[PDB]
Amino acid sequence: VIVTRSGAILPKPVKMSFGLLRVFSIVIPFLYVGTLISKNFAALLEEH
Amino acid sequence: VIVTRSGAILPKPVKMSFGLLRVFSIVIPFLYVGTLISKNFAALLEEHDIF
Amino acid sequence: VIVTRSGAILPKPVKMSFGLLRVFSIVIPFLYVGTLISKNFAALLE
Amino acid sequence: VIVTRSGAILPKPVKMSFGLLRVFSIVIPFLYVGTLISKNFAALLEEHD
Amino acid sequence: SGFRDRKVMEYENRIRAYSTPDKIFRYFATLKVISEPGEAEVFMTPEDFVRSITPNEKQPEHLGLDQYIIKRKFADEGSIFYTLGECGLISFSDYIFLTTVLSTPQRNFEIAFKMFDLNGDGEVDMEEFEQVQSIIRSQTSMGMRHRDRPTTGNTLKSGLCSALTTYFFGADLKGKLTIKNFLEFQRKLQHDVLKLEFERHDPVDGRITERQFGGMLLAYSGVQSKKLTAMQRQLKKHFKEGKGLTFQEVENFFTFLKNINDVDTALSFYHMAGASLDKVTMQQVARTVAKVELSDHVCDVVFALFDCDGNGELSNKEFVSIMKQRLMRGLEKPKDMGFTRLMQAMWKCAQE
Amino acid sequence: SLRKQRFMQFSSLEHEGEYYMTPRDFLFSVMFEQMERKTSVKKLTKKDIEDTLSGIQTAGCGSTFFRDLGDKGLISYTEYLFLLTILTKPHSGFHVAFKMLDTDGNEMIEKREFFKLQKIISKQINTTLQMRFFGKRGQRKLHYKEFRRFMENLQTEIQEMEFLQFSKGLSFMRKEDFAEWLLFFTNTENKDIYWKNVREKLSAGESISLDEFKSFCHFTTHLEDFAIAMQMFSLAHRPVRLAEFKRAVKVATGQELSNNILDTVFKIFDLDGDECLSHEEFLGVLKNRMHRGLWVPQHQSIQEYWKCVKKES
Amino acid sequence: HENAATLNDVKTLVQQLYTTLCIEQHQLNKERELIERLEDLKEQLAPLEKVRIEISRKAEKRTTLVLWGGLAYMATQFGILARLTWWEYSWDIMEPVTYFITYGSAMAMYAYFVMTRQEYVYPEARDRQYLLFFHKGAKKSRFDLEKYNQLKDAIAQAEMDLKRLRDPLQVHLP
Amino acid sequence: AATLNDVKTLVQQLYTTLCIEQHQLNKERELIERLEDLKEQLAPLEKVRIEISRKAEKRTTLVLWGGLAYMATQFGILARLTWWEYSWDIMEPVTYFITYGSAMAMYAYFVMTRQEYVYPEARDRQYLLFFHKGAKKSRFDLEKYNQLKDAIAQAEMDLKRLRDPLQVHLPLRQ
Amino acid sequence: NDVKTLVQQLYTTLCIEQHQLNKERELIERLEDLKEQLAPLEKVRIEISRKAEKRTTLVLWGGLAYMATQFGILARLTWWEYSWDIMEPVTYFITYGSAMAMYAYFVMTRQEYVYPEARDRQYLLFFHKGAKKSRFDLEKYNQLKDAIAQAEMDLKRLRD
Amino acid sequence: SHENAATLNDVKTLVQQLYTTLCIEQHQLNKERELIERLEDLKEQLAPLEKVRIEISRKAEKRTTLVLWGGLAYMATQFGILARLTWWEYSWDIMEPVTYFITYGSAMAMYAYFVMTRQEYVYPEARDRQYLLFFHKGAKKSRFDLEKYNQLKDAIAQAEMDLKRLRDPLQVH
Repeated sequence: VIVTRSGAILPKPVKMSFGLLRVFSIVIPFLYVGTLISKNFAALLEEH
Repeated sequence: VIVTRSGAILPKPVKMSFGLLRVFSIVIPFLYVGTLISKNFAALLEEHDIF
Repeated sequence: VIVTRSGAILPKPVKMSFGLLRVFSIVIPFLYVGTLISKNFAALLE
Repeated sequence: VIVTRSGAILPKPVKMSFGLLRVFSIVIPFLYVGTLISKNFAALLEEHD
Repeated sequence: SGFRDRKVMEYENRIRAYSTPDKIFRYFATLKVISEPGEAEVFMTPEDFVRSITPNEKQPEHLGLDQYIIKRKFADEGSIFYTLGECGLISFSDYIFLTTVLSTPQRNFEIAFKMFDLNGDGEVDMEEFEQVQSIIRSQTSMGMRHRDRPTTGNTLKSGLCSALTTYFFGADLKGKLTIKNFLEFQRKLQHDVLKLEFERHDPVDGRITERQFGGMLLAYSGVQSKKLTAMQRQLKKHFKEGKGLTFQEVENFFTFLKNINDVDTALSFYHMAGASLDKVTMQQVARTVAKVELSDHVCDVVFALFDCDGNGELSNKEFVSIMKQRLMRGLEKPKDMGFTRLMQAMWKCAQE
Repeated sequence: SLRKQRFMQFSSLEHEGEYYMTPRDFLFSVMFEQMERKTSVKKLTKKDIEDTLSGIQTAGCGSTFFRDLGDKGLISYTEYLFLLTILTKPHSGFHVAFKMLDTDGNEMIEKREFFKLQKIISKQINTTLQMRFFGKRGQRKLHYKEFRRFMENLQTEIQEMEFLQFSKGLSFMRKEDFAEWLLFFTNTENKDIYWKNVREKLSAGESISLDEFKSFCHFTTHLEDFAIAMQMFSLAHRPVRLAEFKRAVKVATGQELSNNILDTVFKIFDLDGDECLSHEEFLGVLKNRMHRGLWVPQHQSIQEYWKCVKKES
Repeated sequence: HENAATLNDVKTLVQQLYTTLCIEQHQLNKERELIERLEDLKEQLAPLEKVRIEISRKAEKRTTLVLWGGLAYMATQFGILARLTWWEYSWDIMEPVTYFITYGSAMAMYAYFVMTRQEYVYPEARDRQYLLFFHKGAKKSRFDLEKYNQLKDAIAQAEMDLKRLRDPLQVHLP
Repeated sequence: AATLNDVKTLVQQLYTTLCIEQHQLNKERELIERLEDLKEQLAPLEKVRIEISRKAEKRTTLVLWGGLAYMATQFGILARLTWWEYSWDIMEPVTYFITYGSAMAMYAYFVMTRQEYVYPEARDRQYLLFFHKGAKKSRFDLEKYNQLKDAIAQAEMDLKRLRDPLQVHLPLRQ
Repeated sequence: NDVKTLVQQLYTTLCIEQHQLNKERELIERLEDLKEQLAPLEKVRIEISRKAEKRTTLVLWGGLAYMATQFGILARLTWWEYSWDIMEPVTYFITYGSAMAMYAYFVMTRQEYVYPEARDRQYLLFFHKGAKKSRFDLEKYNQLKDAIAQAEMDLKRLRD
Repeated sequence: SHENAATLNDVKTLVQQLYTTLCIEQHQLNKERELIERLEDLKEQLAPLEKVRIEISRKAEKRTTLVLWGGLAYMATQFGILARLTWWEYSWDIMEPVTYFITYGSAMAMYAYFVMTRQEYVYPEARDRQYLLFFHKGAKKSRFDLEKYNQLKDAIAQAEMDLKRLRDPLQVH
């Protein structure tokens, strides 16, 4: 809800400091590592 | 939800009389009619076909 | 819930005026534009 | 949430003891009797009919 | 016809041009022989093969993607497909090989053979004919779109089919295949496929009506009904609307067509040499560059759908562009996404 | 462009206003393509016509008859463009051109059809090559095999007359100036990197014969085929050492180059240890050797790279 | 001591007041009064609780109808996609059309959230739908819902007041 | 009269202020005892419920497992029938009409019993069904238990409400 | 001791009858000046709470148009240009790609992504970011709104 | 008196003596003073049991906001694996079953979570449970006697609810 019970306006929500930086810098270096872990897996799968 | 504020068991929740039959009388015939409507639509998309 | 604790039936819920047309006329002219952004994409990818 | 309205820490939640063993054991045979009933079924659909 | 006759044929094309060749094989394949102690392989009669190439051809109504005629003959003895399998039944490992040979320039085999060529030049034994076959396959469209799927059995870890390994390398599996008789084998194929595609028109007395030949010429394009109706007008103008064409008549035009990389030069010259293109022009050039004699009737129907709209002036840049894509059948396309071959292509030139 | 300009840069010999050409400065433009053009203006009248055409009726083999005719003969602006194709265009089109414009099955043309023939190959007043090909009044025709054998003569003349230019005026040239001739159209960045490895491991060995050098100039006529061979060696992962490189030039030419030249081209391009030639651009320096192009400027590259992907992909 | 002297004095004086002023009987009659204004009030809506109880079953007979007309429709779609698939157009021709009505729903369960600012979940979705079928009927019968909706607030407020006057812990009517 | 009705309330507010301070000690005399016979009366009645709520509680702990075994078997007959017997392109139809078969059962359950079918609430509902049926068979007198279980808390909420007026001397909060 | 307590209780009832009869006439004169310290301040908030509504009612619509173009981008690729076998693996890595945004949104704001909640929280972020630009004191405002609740919660607690 | 005239005017002034000759105004100002003293020392026993809890609720908070990320890395490395193994390492149809039996393999792992904790798996109320689990796992380690803290926190909450209630502007105290 927007307003509180009395009628006042709720406080500004706290956005995470440097949010998208933390997001796009833990999804990108773990999306690449998610690729490199697969390349050297299939290329190892055809051996055995 | 098992017991109320004061430890008294909640009343037995009311079921639907002929519950598992009211549903089959509305899911079975409309499951069939679900087929019959496509048949007589694709089939009647040939004789009266324009484009 | 239909009624409040006192038994008073809740007020009428408000509907958006022409609320069906105000969405069925924002998806149509934005579904077609969904093609041009793709029809000119493949014609660039060829 | 985490603290009651008074400000006290909520009591420790209770983890069903041996929760994972209780859970793997009910989903290994059930998954396994899953294949075993599909193997012995396709062999009955194509030959005996 | 708004039914599973057009909405399916237009699905056939989208499966003939973007789906993995494993799906293309087991869709068009109809026979599934199990004449074994319990094994099961899936073949395709030679007629299905040519259907697996030409667009706008509908699979029989019932034997679709996994409806097969289970067995427990097909191609003529002289037909090339008899050297395959048992009678004419193409296996999978052969169909994928049989389609690298159909759509590969003759130069590539001249080079592939003459580069591995263990001792000499032009001859290769079997184990050298697996690298060569695998290399040329690793460049064609159906070669980079084929990850082996053992789940459905359609794998390609088998050697050559071995009903033709002997046709190539003798019974002892020791003969060195010269490059000369191979490029003869390939021509024996492309002429055999062109026959099957021809018989798939119901030739009355070995004659194919003029309109059915036009459709046979433009089949590897989009929709061009307006063009076949254009020549439909000239059917009354030239009065040859009841003559038709024979198989030897059409075949010459496709032997002429194999030299399109030069007829493009010839026609462009005549265009800028101050000469108007007509029957007497192309009739002559077919004799001087391709050395093959074309009949007037073939040179009648070509201008009937390729001229400047009713004047016999063959529109070169329209003619060569279509014949370029019909000579090599519709299997030179990338048959895949255009992203990676563009993104990495953008990196290399945009950086400078 | 530059073809009209570059021809006018050297056009010292003008007659009746129209800029003409003698093989001397004509060769100067094509032999080394940098002569610091100082062509003055001189007008040669009909008196030069009689002397030059008489020069045609004296003597000359393919190698000499264009060379000795320096400051002599006659070449127009159009014939320069036609001759340009002899160096910057494959000899395949000339075949289909003759057997389509000849007298319908002779591969020979008279004086007339040649006038159109010049304009034809351009898109794709009696001059010397005219009387060289026909009679004094157009008595004989122009047989294709006689023109086919003719362009091969000029094809060898251009190489030899510039061979000695890089061969210190001697029939021989060490491997050093060969590299100078090899990468005479190189970049600035990678040039020294070659010269660096040229400096250290390339010993001052023997020279190369005149004929064998031209064999390499014959090898650079079918390099397109050679692009495939090395490309196919990339797929079947294998080095490009002499054993296979010899196999590569074997099919890329039909002939077989000698080992001496193959040793040099290795040592100039064995930037990895004589197993990994720079085949991705080793043929690049061969293909940009005589291309008459330039590098796209960066701000134009901001626009033309949109055309890069359209053809490069 | 001396405090209890005056303490017993104020005790015995007000005791007379509690007796000579009939306080024990005074507070009793006004409690009798509000327990009477709760009867003429409970009688006041009685002519409405016999009418609203008619609306709240008609508007309930229709809400339980649309509920079925949402399971029938959900079934008659399962009947199309299963007969247009196995003895019609092959399954692989429908898989691109059976996904554009799965993503077609997750776009019609959002256009409903914009059309009425509450996410689409079943329990409340019938409630909002019940109230609409109510007021539409409550508008045709023309009964003063405003009064009823306010009247039934006084009953629940007066009775809560009465049950506080008779608190067995804070005696007011001994 | 207006001059005397208020003072009648005033002296009423006075007499109670002279009486209630000990009237609590009169109340807590028995309210701590009425809360004590209910306990010794509940203990024999509640020893049954602590059993009924276990033989109808392990009956719903294995519906949780049985609900998971089915969810694993329906994953084991699809992992063999996809990589071993058939191919995925022929099993994709079935494993879509299952995904759509549930979305027509998670909705029937709504119209069958007016809930949402979230896990933590559908367990207790299927527990109460197990409980009352287990109370009816065992001749349990449920109406007496739960009615007795609130009066034993009504007294508890009355005692605590009476403590602070006697320990910290604050007015009754009602 | 204990006697001091009861006399305290019976003194209030002899004085509070004039206390409650006073606070009724005192709350009014104390509540009304707020209702005049509020109206000129309310007229600003009633406008920022509307120019921060339009900014969050075209994010609602805009969030639906994106669900329409992304439905027209794929209804054209799948059928006209490309096939379904080449367009399916990309219409899964977004049905799973978004299931990675609805979780990256949670960890970004500690609140699960639900349409009503994620609409209100967006509105609030537009209000304060908009209230900071018109520069009307939000601290005094909300402390004049709760102060009214005080002067109203008790005037209803004065039935007697 | 026969009315409010005298008898009430007696008792309303008779009470005045007890209010003044007993110094009852010091009783209120002290019965209210005792509470503040009773509340001040409470906020004094809590201060040592708060600087150590505020350490736990930060160690057990970082160790929770790390599992939150450690679930987003998974949902990324489980997206780089499939984006590679489906375009140019395998086909798409070799990787459709394997990518569906995890879409279904989760609707069995987020149900086995329900059975395992009697709770429902939604992000907001499944995070704190793991935060609330990391607290006591730290509390049992540092043995800061949560049993007193959580209880003593109720006293300060209760011994203040009446203080702010004793000063009610309506009643007199």
